[PDB]
Amino acid sequence: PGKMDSRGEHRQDRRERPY
Amino acid sequence: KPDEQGLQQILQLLKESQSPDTTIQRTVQQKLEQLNQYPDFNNYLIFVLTKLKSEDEPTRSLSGLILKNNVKAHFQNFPNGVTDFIKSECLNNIGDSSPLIRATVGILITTIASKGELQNWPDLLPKLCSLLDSEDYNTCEGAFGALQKICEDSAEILDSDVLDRPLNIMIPKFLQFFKHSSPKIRSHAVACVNQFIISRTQALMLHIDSFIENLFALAGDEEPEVRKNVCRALVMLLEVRMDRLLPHMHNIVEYMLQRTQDQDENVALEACEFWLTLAEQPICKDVLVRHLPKLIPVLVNGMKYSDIDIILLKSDWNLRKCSAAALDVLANVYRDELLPHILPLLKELLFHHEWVVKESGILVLGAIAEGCMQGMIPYLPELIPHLIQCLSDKKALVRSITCWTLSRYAHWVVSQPPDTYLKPLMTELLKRILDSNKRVQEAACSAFATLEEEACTELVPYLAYILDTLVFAFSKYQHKNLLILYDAIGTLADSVGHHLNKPEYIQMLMPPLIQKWNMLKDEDKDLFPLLECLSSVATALQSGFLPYCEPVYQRCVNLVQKTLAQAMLNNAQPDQYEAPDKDFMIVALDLLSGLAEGLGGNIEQLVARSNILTLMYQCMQDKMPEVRQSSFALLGDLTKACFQHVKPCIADFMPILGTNLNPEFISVCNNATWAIGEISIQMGIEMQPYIPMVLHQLVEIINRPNTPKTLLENTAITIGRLGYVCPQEVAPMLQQFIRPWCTSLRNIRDNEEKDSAFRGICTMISVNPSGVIQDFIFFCDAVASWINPKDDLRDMFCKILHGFKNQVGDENWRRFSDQFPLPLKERLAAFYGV
Repeated sequence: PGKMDSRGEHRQDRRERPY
Repeated sequence: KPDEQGLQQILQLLKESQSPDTTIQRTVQQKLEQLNQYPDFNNYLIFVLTKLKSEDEPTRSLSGLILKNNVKAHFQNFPNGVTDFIKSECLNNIGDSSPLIRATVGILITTIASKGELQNWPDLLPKLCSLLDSEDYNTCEGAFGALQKICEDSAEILDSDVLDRPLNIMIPKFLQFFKHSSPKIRSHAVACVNQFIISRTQALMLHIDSFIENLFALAGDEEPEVRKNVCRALVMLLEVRMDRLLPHMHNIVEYMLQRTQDQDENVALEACEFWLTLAEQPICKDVLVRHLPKLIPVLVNGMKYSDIDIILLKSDWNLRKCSAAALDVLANVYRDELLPHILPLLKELLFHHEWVVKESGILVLGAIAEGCMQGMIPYLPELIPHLIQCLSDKKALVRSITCWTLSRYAHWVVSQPPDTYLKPLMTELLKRILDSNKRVQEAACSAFATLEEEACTELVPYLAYILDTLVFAFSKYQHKNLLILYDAIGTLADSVGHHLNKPEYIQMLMPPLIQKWNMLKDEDKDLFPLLECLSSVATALQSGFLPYCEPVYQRCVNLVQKTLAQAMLNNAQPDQYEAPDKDFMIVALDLLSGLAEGLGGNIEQLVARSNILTLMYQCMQDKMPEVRQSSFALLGDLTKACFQHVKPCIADFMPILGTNLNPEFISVCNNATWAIGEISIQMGIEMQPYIPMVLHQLVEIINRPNTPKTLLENTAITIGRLGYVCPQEVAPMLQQFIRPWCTSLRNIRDNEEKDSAFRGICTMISVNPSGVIQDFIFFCDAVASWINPKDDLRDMFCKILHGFKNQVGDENWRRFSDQFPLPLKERLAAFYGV
């Protein structure tokens, strides 16, 4: 029940993926 | 129009324009630049291009392209009847013997319609459509090329009524040319029509039957451009209109299954799309019966690297990515039901001696991981140790894809005993981070970040080891990967938390971070991973971050300041000045909130010197929700850290918080409620004047379905806090809430939050005991989560519970107590009794 970061998601979108 | 002296000058200038040596062409580059602002010159350009047959194709075409650039830049300037002369010359020459002349003319028309504007050439479209009917093939083709380019460029302008309604004439016109003799022409026709499908533009929709019929009639066209366009047509149609496709469905998927195997990989891509789109539809299972068994192998076959890529390696959407995507989606549709189809394939691919095959197999494994996870569990104990072995594979593409697929099984890996899977996996992944190949570096780094996200605090024992490799990467990294490395580090910080703070760890980690920090410009997007990384490092390091804070604090506030300044400038002179890219603001506010937390109370010396709140006041009012969100987060963090600097601003801030609840934006609503909650505590009874802006809304929220967990928890917390400072309003509302309040708060760990919130529910209950009676169960059960209350809280609970007991009568207290689950009824007597 703190603030919502949205940062880990940004990190995800930048991650390498094959497709 | 004139000629005959300056004409020679243009001819000579164009002659020098194409010359072998740089000197001459730079001189004429200057001459061109200077002359480019005069209209008469342009008249000469179009004149040379269209009207002068004496000159060679290249020269005329060059005249035309230079003219084209002259439109591209400062077309708005030059005066009408010139522009009209150009237009006319273009439209009369649209069909032309020379393919080169025809192309130039095309780009001219195209660029004039895009630039000057569509409305500003009123008669264009009707003219082109009249040209379609021409007996001269070349005019037909040039007009169609123009129309296609125009449709691609502006669909939205065309479907609007600003043009009147062109599509109403054009679409039916286009459909008549599906039947044309020339493949280029048919291609153009279906290409044009395709722009308007997703729009569901009236013209097409009313003609949909005609469309689909002509589409079918074209199905077997030899020409790959036509097949490809037909395939696009069917994919989009599938998306927008399920109905008119339904009756023909089986034949259609029969066709698409064939196109997917097509010799020409473009057709094949455009077809393969169809499965991606079909897997989104609810009727997918029903349609794909009896084609499925073939479809899967076909997809698994397209998933190996095409030969060209195998050569290039050893960037963009290709047959392999589309196939893989479609397989992932499908595996999510059919879930465990897919496994009988995949397993045999995997059995032959996974262990294969040809690395392309093996690779495609590992890819398959990764792709089906999400949807098939449950069914795949039995086979993991064999497979995972096999993949860990593959990371050591001689071929790089194998190593990378292995990193990814393992990453997709990460959860199962951490759920098992650490020494059998997790530990080896991490050792080998760490090894692979340092891989001599960049693709493997990126893949391994990403995978490892994924793993860190999945196993948190499980990493702790290995922390030193990890850092050892991570920081070393700072030396080996080319800066494309360096970003992935930052994300890895931020994720490490987020996962291991306070375990991250030790002098040697900080000495090891900080210098290289600070290094890349100093050397990055405030204008560079690469700041995003770097500050998002620090933001997490700081929240992790806490007090240990003190040495590095001042410079980073300053830089963030500067970033936020400049972006705001730029936004206003842009707002004032949007033509002269370009909009700011608010991401910098967002990242900067993030880092700031990141120092505010974990540095807390030590930012005071810094905030006291800052306009930071003056800026935040603007951020909260920003139209972009992410900004508002980061801003309210910051508000909460400051509210905690140093309240003195906030208190002035609470008068203006609150109304803003009150109009930012709005649950349609979850993150905003959440950060704002949390912030409010943090305000009340520091504000004591002074919060009195405004509850009323927040309350009704907060109650509407906590009672709303279907509201994400965290938002509800935060809501209940801040409501509890509100009732704790100002029970007089607030508390005489209950049973409007407290069913949700309790059901939510009962699932939360014991801590400062919900300590506040529960103290608040108590001081609220003293005031309006009547409201909590209807459901007192929820409150008992809530008091019962509570492993370790603070003694005061405990005593409160005692007074309340006993009060109820004596109030309602004993024994029929017990008729009430009889519906208590065992653990509840027992704990109530244990801690409180009862």
